[PDB]
Amino acid sequence: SDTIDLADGNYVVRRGDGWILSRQNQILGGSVISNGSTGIVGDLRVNDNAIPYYYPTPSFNEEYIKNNIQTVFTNFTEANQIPIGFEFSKTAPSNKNLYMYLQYTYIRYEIIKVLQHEIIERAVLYVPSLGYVKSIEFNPGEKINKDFYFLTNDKCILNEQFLYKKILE
Amino acid sequence: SNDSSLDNVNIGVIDNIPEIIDVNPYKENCDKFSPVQKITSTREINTNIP
Ligand SMILES: [Mg+2]
Repeated sequence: SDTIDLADGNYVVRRGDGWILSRQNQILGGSVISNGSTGIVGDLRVNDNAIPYYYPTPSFNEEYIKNNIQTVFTNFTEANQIPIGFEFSKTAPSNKNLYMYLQYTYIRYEIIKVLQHEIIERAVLYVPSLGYVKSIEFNPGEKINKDFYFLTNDKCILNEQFLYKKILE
Repeated sequence: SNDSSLDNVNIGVIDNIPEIIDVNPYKENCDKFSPVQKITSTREINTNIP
């Protein structure tokens, strides 16, 4: 993306909830249920799995990103010490096998620099919000689409947001 | 016995550890504080050579 309708300076941007990272889909594991059973896969966001992932730039180091995001948006340092659980339940049809795999969702924050109404620098923070599972019913030896398993680029499973605030000097 | 003991103290990681909020107290964690008293004795010794 390029040439936004914003004045020059630095901005904190919230991109919304429901961001899943590339190549990270099945790293959490999967469950195979069958023949009328119900599978429940879930997690508890506490401690190490709640640690956010940083991607800084020369102008925007880790501390700049963290402090600006927490000043404007939800304070994730305090809120990630309180455990929060989530779960997904799916029922297999009779005489058939179902596969379900889980991957975390992230809040995507951006620190952008606008110079003459064109974004010249962008740093990105992913804060672990919750999870998201995908399921499919399969036959022995059936081919599965490559899109169900693998993700090429980071994408948002929901509608993307763009909530900007100018960082004051 | 090198003149270096605090090398394994990493200030960054320690500063990243959140504070202890929800304390589950252990009931009997202390003793009755017993003060220590001292009587100072004085000897009185005589001498002819200073
Ligand atoms: Mg807050």
